[PDB]
Amino acid sequence: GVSQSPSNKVTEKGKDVELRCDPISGHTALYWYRQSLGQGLEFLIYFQGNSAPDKSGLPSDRFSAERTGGSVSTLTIQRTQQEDSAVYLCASSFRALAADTQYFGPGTRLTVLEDLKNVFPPEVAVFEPSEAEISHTQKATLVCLATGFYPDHVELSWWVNGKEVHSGVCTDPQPLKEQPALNDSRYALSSRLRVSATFWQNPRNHFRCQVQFYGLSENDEWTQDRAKPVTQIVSAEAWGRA
Amino acid sequence: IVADHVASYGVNLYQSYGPSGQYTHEFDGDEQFYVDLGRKETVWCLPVLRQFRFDPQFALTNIAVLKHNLNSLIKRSNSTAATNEVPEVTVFSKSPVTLGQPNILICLVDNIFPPVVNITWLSNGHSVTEGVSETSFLSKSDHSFFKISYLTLLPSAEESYDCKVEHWGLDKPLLKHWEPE
Amino acid sequence: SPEDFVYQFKGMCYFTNGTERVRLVSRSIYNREEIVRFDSDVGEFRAVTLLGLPAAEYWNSQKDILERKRAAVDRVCRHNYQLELRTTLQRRVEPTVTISPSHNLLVCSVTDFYPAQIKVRWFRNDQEETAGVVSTPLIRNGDWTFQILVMLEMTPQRGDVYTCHVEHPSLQSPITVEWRA
Amino acid sequence: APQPELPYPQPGS
Amino acid sequence: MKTTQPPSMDCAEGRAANLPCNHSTISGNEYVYWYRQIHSQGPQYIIHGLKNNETNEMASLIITEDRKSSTLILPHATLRDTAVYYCIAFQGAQKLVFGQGTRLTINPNIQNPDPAVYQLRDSDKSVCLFTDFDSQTNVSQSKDSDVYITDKCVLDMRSMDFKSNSAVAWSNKSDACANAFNNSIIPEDTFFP
Ligand SMILES: *[C@@H]1O[C@H](CO)[C@@H](O)[C@H](O)[C@H]1NC(C)=O
Ligand SMILES: *[C@@H]1O[C@H](CO)[C@@H](O)[C@H](O)[C@H]1NC(C)=O
Repeated sequence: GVSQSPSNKVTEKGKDVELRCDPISGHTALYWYRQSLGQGLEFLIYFQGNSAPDKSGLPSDRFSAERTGGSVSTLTIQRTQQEDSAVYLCASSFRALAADTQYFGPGTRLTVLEDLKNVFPPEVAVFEPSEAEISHTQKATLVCLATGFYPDHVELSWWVNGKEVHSGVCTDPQPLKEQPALNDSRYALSSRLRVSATFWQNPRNHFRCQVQFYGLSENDEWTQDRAKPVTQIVSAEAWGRA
Repeated sequence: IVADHVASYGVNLYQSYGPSGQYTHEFDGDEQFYVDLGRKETVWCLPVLRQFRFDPQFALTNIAVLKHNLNSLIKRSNSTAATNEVPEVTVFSKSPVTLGQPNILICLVDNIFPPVVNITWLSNGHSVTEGVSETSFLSKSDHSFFKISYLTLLPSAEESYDCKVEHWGLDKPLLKHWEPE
Repeated sequence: SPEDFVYQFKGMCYFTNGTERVRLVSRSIYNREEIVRFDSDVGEFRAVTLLGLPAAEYWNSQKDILERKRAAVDRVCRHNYQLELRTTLQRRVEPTVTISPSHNLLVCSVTDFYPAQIKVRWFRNDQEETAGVVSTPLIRNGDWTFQILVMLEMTPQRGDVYTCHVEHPSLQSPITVEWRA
Repeated sequence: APQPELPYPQPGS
Repeated sequence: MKTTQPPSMDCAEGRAANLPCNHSTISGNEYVYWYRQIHSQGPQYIIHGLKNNETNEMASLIITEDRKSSTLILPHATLRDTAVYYCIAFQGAQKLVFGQGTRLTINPNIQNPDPAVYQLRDSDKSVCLFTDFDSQTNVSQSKDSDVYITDKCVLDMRSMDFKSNSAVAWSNKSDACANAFNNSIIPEDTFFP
């Protein structure tokens, strides 16, 4: 399928961003879209070969696309603004204007901020299953809570005994705003891992909650006395209790 | 092969020399229209067709594909080049020639391959510019082309014309002469 | 000595008995050689030349390409035919007939007519003349008009009336132009 | 109206 | 041609899910396209057709003889088929534009509910877990801004064939797993030890 890089990009206003798309092999038509929520699919530009027939649809002169290729495409937003924030989707068909199927990539979640003061990594905490739950239904649900993070660019995952698990896992599809009143409000996300009574009661079992945060890079300038809120993994581990 | 009417919707041409392309629609061997790729606009050749609209983006994306298809065949055929075919030049009048009455001179360049030619009107070595027009390259069943050039004239007994045709298939420019009689 | 590489794509529609029979033959050519083609009657891509075998194999493996090509007979041929029913196929340009001695020879100029269907008959005093007649082929002016010049080797006497009988679809009755010695 | 036939990409240059 | 679709639909897993779409103003050169979007990722192409009936390994597509109506059939609905479904009328000239779509929800077949609210300890402040409730019971948002209730999401223990519903609540106010979820509200069978 269609590839997109980077998956996420949290940046300060005025800094330039470069988005990349790798279309499906044999796809001469490449399309660039952006999508906000609550909102729909917004057309930016498209290519047929290495030339862009539809340059209109781009929000400003800051926005430009290239496909010298004419395979891989790059969209550049020089001097980024808050309003530029969205999921930037890329698509590809065999050919343009033939009503051919457009296959989309995974998108690039771009978030542009006024200042980096509001940016914070999450606080991960794993909660031991209730003994009342283990007594009543012989099942153990451990809750994970990632809190106080800004912006909402997080990937939650569960790892049992060093390897990732998906069975008996439920993660909130969207984080909630802690103070929905505040403009640059911090976010919170929860997840659940359900296992048997015996599996949790077994002390040779290690359950870790991994949270991939997307923030700053080494390139970006951090002035505050606080620790630089860089792109990082924040974990919370717990062991089986008898 | 055999039918009452034959149309091309359309004639997509692209070649390495220039490079250049040509998009046209033909109906019963006559040019319905052409898209000006540079100006990005549809030019109709029959006035009753001017009531219709043809999106030039079809022509441009079509040629963009043909540019891809050509480079693919250049590679696949270890650069098998086009063969320069000797064109056929014939000059005639649109209507019977009368010394008073105005007419048009038609210069037909047939068996054009590759489709790259210069068709100029001369009169005692000087070039005629005022009143000259041309068709696009019109397709043929053997995948060769033809082009026609029109020169408006006021027949006179002492004014003769030449049709200068420059094609790589010709060792020297072909000059087809027309004497008024 | 310039080297050229040419690629053509022709979307050809063949019509017979109005709307009764319709056929799409999409031809892909490199340079004067048709390599692959989509024929509405076969309903799939087929290689014409071993150069088009990779394209025929690729495009036939894509159901999406195959189904759009199969829909094109309705989308392009049948749809475009309905516009011609109101425009190009409604075009009738009545021929201009003229006799001028070129005498031992009489030339019947049948100029500026549309469509191509034409019959030109020579007559020397109501009897038809065939042996001493020679015609040009049907000439395409390229400006959506045809012309045909029909000569007759004559040897006139006092009392001879030479007549040129012309039939065309645009005419309610045939045109007869006379010439006298 | 008028509608065009469409050439497809040749594999793969 | 624009398409119309039911704003939302709740269908049970294990059975086919027929998603309708009306497009009375479809033109002869317009394809009926279906895409889906899982909260909130790249849109996924499912199927498309012109006049005929089409079958993918993902779905089936039935278009009426007049082409004014169409149905997308998810052969065997699963929890994964929960997404926003977009039925679009697409022709060459056009750009791809999504409507409002159908918010399809695939509900689990909870064989035996055991509604309960539990309290968990950080390996402060403790969390309230409202699990094993029925799919017909829907949870309401938190009123007070300093007590947080996460929307219900369905859990699947594949290795057990068992599925369960779960909502999570946590706060720092008057340290509360008793009167919590008073806005939803939990069934009378819900027990708190
Ligand atoms: C291509 O043609 C040249 C001669 O023009 C020849 O030397 C060469 O070996 C050919 N083969 C390939 C694959 O290039
Ligand atoms: C047409 O004329 C120009 C010079 O005026 C020349 O460069 C070009 O090669 C000519 N084309 C041909 C086919 O001879």
